Amino acid sequence: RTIKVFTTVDNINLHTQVVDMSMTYGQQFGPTYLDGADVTKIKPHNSHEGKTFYVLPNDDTLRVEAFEYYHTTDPSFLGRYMSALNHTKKWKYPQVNGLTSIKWADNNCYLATALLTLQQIELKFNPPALQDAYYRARAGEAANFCALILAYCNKTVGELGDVRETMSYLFQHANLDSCKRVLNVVCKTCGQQQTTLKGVEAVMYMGTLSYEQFKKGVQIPCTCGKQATKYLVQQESPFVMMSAPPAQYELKHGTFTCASEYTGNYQCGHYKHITSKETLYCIDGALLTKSSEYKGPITDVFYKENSYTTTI
Amino acid sequence: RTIKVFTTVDNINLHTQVVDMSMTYGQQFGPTYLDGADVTKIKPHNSHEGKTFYVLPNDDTLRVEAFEYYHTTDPSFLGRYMSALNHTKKWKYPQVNGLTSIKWADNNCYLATALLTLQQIELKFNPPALQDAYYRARAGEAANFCALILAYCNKTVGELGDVRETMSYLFQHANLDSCKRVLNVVCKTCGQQQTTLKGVEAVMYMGTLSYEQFKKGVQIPCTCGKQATKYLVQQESPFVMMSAPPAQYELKHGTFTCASEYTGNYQCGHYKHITSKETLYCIDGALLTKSSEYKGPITDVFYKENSYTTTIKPENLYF
Ligand SMILES: [Cl-]
Ligand SMILES: [Zn+2]
Repeated sequence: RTIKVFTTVDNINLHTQVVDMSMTYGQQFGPTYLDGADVTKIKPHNSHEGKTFYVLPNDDTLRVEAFEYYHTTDPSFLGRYMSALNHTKKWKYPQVNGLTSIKWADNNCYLATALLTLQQIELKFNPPALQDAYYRARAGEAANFCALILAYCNKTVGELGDVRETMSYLFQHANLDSCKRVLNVVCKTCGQQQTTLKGVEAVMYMGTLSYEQFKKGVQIPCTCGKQATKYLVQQESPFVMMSAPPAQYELKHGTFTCASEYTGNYQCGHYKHITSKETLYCIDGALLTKSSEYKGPITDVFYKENSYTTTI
Repeated sequence: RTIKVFTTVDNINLHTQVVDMSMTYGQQFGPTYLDGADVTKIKPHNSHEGKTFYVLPNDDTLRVEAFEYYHTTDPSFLGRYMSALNHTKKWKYPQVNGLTSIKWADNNCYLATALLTLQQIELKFNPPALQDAYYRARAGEAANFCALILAYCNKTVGELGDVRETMSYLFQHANLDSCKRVLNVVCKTCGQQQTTLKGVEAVMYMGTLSYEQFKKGVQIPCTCGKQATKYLVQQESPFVMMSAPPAQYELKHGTFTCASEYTGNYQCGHYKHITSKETLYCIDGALLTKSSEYKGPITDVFYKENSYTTTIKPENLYF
């Protein structure tokens, strides 16, 4: 009438639990999962002896273990993660030019170019759940990592994601504390004004795709009301993310790390990934295409960096 | 000869230009608009001097200004926004019971009840374009606000629209991040199954018009012969939107804030706005009608809210 099972929220700290065989797992634990499979509606079987089941945090011990692994206090995070994992566990994660991509399914193209981008930039995540899942994503088992991204971004499978918003969500769970960016906006109604940015804001800019033009100076509307020019004074980061509203942009080999292109119907479009190696490669899910240059509606371009100091 | 004019993409940053009267505006600016009207193939007049013209974001600086004002990156937005403005500026926006409505034109009835609804629920738009246009609409100048709605929804003037679909796009451009909804699904085999929604999904529901029935519990499908009950556990929002397919529904004074009624089918129909004050007012364009109760094919009901926590104990759910 009883079996011994183990319940967990992080698959690290296991918890011995006795369950009645006449009552389902849902009546005893609430929502319960056995390796991504929903077993809430199922009564415990003989073959479930000693197996490990995923459950939701419903006491002090499970909530603190879920907080130390996922770095979140959201009580619904694990459920939204299990809901996405039920789909991401079915996706194909082929190795494309040494990078782990995703075959297209349920508008996951923004997740693919984000996953392909993360494998080319230096970035260390703070939540242990994100670190462990990314390491496995490198090996072609990205089901846990994609379900975590969807949970952290609070997006469901099938929704159109934004690469810039997605990376921004991931950067806020990454160790970018030591990153620093120094900017200076020149004009005439103000003259000069220098600001310093730290963390996530130091590695992202919206308005220009060219990292070189960001150093030469871009024109922005300043509240002063003049022909204001913003230029990069100092950059201390392992990478930079340049983003802009989509227009026709020319990518050349060796001048960047990787980029993202957005095409199709704008409300519900499609993302592609362009990476720079010995030449330019376009990764569209599992499809690989190589060319010397690339012309298209680019939205995000990533560049490598260590320490920049302007000479102007 | 030459005249001086201003170009812009947001009507905030005005870029001075000198145009020759021998060539069209298109040859000098690209696609150009004057208060919504396409003047691309029109040559400048002497009376055009000093006027402000809309152009398409054809450089990086213009695309930055459009994104900071409209909060969109769709390159087709400004053109579609101007195409609608050339129609919405000719609409009449009457004031009905202290609320700005719209006179019937181009099937704008769905825009009218949405506009009247936005004047009664606590909502804060993120794009500065929507904030500015809303405040002008509250006064009586809703041409820009209506044109922005059509552009943000990818609907053209004349097309019959959906209020529930329209509010979704507008809520998507509003700060609903501190809005939370906790639900509970109770199946005899599944036990309890709680879920938490945030943002737009925390203030919209499709299945029932009654906020009380949502709290009492509604029947949702589990299998072809087995159903389960879903009820609201926790709601943190200034309002909620209860939507359901059109059905005869008794609206009573004091139980709701405002509601939308729809007569017709998928292909063609008409919207009316019901609002609760000291009594029920049916606003149909410029028409005003007063009645104690109201029965009709209601499709959307809006309720005020601040913080709600259920008093249901799940073991007693079916009592
Ligand atoms: Cl109408
Ligand atoms: Zn109508």
